[PDB]
Amino acid sequence: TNLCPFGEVFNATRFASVYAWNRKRISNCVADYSVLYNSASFSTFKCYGVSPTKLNDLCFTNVYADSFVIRGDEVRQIAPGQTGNIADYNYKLPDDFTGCVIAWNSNNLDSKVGGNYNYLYRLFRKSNLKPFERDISTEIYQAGSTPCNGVKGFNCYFPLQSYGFQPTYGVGYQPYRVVVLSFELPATVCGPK
Amino acid sequence: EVQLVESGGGLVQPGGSLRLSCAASGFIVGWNYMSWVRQAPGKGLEWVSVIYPGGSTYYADSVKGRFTISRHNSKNTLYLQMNSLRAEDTAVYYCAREAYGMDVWGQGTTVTVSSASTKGPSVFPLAPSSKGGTAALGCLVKDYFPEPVTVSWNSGALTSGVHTFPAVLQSSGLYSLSSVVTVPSSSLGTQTYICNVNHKPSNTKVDKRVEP
Amino acid sequence: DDIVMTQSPSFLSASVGDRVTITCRASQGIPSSYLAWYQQKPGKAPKLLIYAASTLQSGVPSRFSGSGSGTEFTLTISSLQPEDFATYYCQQLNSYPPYTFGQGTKLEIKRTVAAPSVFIFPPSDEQLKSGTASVVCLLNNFYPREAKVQWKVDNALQSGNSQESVTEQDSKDSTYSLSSTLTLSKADYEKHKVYACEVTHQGLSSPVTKSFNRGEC
Ligand SMILES: *[C@@H]1O[C@H](CO)[C@@H](O)[C@H](O)[C@H]1NC(C)=O
Repeated sequence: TNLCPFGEVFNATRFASVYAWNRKRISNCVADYSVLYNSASFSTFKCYGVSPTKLNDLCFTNVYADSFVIRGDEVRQIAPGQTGNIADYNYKLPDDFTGCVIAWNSNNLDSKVGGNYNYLYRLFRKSNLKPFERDISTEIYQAGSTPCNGVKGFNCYFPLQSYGFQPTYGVGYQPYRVVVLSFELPATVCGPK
Repeated sequence: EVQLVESGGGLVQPGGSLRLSCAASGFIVGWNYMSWVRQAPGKGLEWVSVIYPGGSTYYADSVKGRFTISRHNSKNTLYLQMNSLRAEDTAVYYCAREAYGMDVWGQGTTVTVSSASTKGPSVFPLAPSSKGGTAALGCLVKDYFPEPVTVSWNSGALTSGVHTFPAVLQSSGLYSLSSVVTVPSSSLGTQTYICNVNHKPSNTKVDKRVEP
Repeated sequence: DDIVMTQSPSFLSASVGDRVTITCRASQGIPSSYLAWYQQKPGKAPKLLIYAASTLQSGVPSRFSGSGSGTEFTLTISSLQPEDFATYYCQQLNSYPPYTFGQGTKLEIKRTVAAPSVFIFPPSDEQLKSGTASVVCLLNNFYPREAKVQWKVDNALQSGNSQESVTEQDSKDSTYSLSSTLTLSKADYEKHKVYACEVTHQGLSSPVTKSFNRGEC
């Protein structure tokens, strides 16, 4: 009951689509960061503002574990100062992001033959997301003067597009699970110290 | 409505600048993925640039740092600013909307980049030589700039058997074109053959008589 | 690294009512929503035919059907019609640029094999006065489009100083016509005697050479 429940986030059997990204608030526990990195089975483990190792002696008030699934090429978009569909309209890290981005290929978990249409991403949006904003709207996108009134058609599109993950895709198009750890500041989540 | 009307293309020297305008009606430019795609003479389609509804802009690798895409919200207009224009940028340029595949295109506008001055052609006779009884005769429309040049035969009276070829850009940067026509051999000694070349850009009309 | 679209064939011959398949291949397995099919007549802008690799764009005839997945996709025109003779492109929309097109496929009219008429044109005296000599070899009313023209100067196979161009398929006999210019300086032209062009085509059992000797009548 002391250790931070990082297995709940990382080892979970199903992840949210990037548009409806998941946030687990983490407070009052100790964070290993040895088990997390040193079991380096992750395709990406980048830490902005903090050394990845020599991190488990520092205390914070709470830490947020955001989790989702994107395609392989889109992992590089999960970083401060990036632009693109995922950064603009699904998940935007702040320009001064202090925390770690961890990502691993999940083709064996999230690709069905014939395509997995569960995982979606927001294709149409008028403005870019504010950092750490979550948009879960399904209202029809109005690309023209004529109002859509919730029907598809010309200038009227459904805002979310499915990844359709097939296991025969290029690795940049295979599913990739992503956990973004943000550290935020009486500090109570600490490392082993 | 629902069109995309372009303008701004023309003639510039290498290192010159243009600004292509693309006016839309039927949708909202700022609310769509708006893209620029070019096509060289005789070549295929190459994507050039894109502006997202949210603002992000992405460019083809061969235009980065020289092209900038923009939009005016009021006039509902997309823009492509082209600086340091290389000769390879010579193409028909189109603006298009991308909903799911590019569904609305524009009529296009022509961008020509060259260091050659406007020049009318010299018209030379491809006279009927030894060449069934079918003779070939034509005109070589050589060393003109810019495109194009129109060719008729016998003031338009002779149209059967005419083949006017697409121009070739030469190493000099000028264009050369051929207009041939096939006639019966017995016709060679009886009827006169004149080719008429109109080159509007340099404003030159040439009538050349072809005979063996 | 990037995705390369490759089309097959590059030229395609068929008749009205024929069934036509154009194939597009990707350098990587890609989502099928990525690619669209466009049609283009000469001197005109592309028209979107298909998107999401099978969805028929509104207003486009039913004879057009898209299919495929992974790395292979197909445009299929079920019953060819006169208005469907054009160039066709596939395109992948990558949701992160670049967007990439196929090389295109020109869909031409099938007719029976026809051999060309071959004519040699020596340089004009008017042009020779100006210090350049341009010989012109003409291939007339041939089919199919594929023909090889080889310039021969004193029986030397000439390369690099020639240029050619082809008319579109003729409106009433569906043939092609080709023109080739060999360009030389005046002095270089006067340094040789025999000027010839050699044509190889399907309708020609042997290559046909049309020649002349400079300064002869
Ligand atoms: C995930 O599960 C494996 C299998 O038991 C375990 O070895 C690993 O430590 C777990 N990771 C986390 C972060 O709990």
